[PDB]
Amino acid sequence: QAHRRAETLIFSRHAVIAVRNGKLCFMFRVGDLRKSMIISASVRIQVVKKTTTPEGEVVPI
Amino acid sequence: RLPKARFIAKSGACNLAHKNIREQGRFLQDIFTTLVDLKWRHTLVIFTMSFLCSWLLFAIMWWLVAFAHGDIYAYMEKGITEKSGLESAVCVTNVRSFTSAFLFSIEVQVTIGFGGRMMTEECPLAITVLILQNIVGLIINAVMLGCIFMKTAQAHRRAETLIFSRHAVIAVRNGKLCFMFRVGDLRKSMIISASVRIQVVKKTTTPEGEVVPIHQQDIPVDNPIESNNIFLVAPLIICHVIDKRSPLYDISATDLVNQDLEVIVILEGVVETTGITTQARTSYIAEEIQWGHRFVSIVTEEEGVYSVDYSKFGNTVRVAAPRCSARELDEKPSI
Amino acid sequence: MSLSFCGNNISSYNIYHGVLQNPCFVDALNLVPHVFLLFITFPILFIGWGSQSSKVQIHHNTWLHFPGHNLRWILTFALLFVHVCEIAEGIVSDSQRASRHLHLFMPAVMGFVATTTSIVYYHNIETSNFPKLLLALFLYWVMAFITKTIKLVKYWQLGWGMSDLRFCITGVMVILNGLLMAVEINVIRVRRYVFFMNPQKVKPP
Ligand SMILES: Nc1ncnc2c1ncn2[C@@H]1O[C@H](COP(=O)(O)OP(=O)(O)OP(=O)(O)O)[C@@H](O)[C@H]1O
Ligand SMILES: *[C@@H]1O[C@H](CO)[C@@H](O[C@@H]2O[C@H](CO)[C@@H](O)[C@H](O)[C@H]2NC(C)=O)[C@H](O)[C@H]1NC(C)=O
Ligand SMILES: [K+]
Repeated sequence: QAHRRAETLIFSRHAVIAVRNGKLCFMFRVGDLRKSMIISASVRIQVVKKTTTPEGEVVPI
Repeated sequence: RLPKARFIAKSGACNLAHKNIREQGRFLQDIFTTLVDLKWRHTLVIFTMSFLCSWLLFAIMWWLVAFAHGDIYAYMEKGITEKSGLESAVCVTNVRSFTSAFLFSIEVQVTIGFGGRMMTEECPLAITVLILQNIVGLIINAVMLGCIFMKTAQAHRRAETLIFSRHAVIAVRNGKLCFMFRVGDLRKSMIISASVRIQVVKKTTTPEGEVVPIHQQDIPVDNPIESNNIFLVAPLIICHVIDKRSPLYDISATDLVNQDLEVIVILEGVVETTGITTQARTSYIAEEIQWGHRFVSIVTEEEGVYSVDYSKFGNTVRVAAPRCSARELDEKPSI
Repeated sequence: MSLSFCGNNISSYNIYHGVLQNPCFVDALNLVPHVFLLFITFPILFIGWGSQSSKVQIHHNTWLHFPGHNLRWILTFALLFVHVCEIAEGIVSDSQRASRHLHLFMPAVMGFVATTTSIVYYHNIETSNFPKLLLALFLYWVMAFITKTIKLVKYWQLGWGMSDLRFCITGVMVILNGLLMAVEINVIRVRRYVFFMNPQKVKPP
């Protein structure tokens, strides 16, 4: 268990919103430091919010 | 005088150069990480160097321990056999020379222990250094044994061997253009869950100020189920048609002779014997993109059983093709 | 008959009168630090840092200077010169004596190779970014210094002549080791175990 050192994926401190290709866009920066590549990578972006429902149920997170 | 900078050399190995880096350091835990992975030439030296060092070091320690207690005087100077009777005061029975201390340290650490050099109960420092030497010997032994087993675990994997053809093509399939390379495999075990992805690298400005210097779009590979997988035993031809959505749609027969295109291809998957993920990558600059040339049939059914003839892996033959653009060919029927 | 590090003379190892007031035991004690520094600095330099963190193209000769680097090379060359002089005096004296008496010059040779290894270790550990290891070197000097002192003071108790070649030749080693120790201390602030800024700035080709 010595091959591992630590996480090496780096995000931007701040976001960005702008207009690209005619419409509004949300941005974020991702970079890597480890020399070895990262195969079969994937990303997911989710919105976390307190919601409402017409029937009445409310999901906090 | 240099040619345009290439994103990926023919042997993979993305040749970018990150500078302005917040250099942490080493943490002294890097040394052990390096040591666990060395070419076998060295791990039959660091073994010998470690063992021989530790032996010699503890030998000198025994020499000084015996020397300062006056034993060596009693052995060397006093009567050899008859004139002298041992006072039993000695610290380590019958070690009267340095080489004797060497042949004692070997015994005390490789667990041989012949028994001609016993450990008496007089000198407490001797027992202390015996405990210390034995502990150090065990720690070194366990570390070396674990290193040897680790470097016997990695005897299966050797190197990624997945062979892409030298230069791609662009031809006509089903009344529409295409763009083909040729993947292949060498060793016995097939690939599992193999996947293919094609990215085109370009400098594409935008109508809203942003100018991404080296930006990489993804384009689909031809498949009747829209699945990027592929099951290969004999070399395949992973085509990728061109259409209005595709970026190569504005390519031209003459403009490609001086154009900024970069079609990298990446292929991922595992191997049954190793059970380890892997991938292989390559790139196709405009200079090695032919035109009109199509690939050659390679498989011929012999008398007994099918044969794939690597003799002509990347050979290409010319065939009819129009010199107009993709948008020209798809512009109008008469076009 | 073979090598006798204490002189092949009976009672030359008779330690009955005093524990460390012997001509050869002091020499052996002085020898020990080299036979420790070599065997704690051979493989560490042998198995260099090969792990991948950021990239492979490091700035060639990145930290060309080191804190206090100006003295180091000249001081260690002077140390090599004085070791050469010591080995010379011992070897010239050897032919007059009866037995081999390795105590005359074996420590000198071991110190010669130890000092050369120290220079190599300094250069190979400073040029590359890994000063956290350099602390080990400091220990050596302390050890070595003590042993060297453990020699000189005793000679004064024996009061060897100031005009004698051997005492005068051996005197300067203590001062050289002290200056080297101070040099190693002065770069103690940037990289050490604790309470230091340990600021990181890359240097231009
Ligand atoms: N040159 C660099 N080398 C390595 N990592 C970096 C570098 N620049 C930024 N990072 C990492 O990116 C993250 C956010 O960096 P950011 O873009 O905010 O630069 P910054 O404002 O200098 O960051 P910080 O405020 O943490 O110094 C941080 O966690 C940092 O570790
Ligand atoms: C080495 O062995 C010789 C054998 O002669 C010892 O000779 C000493 O010589 C001095 C000269 O006055 C005298 O004290 C004695 O002849 C011997 N000294 C004694 C018995 O103490 C000599 O002792 C040995 N070397 C040493 C340093 O003691
Ligand atoms: K045993």
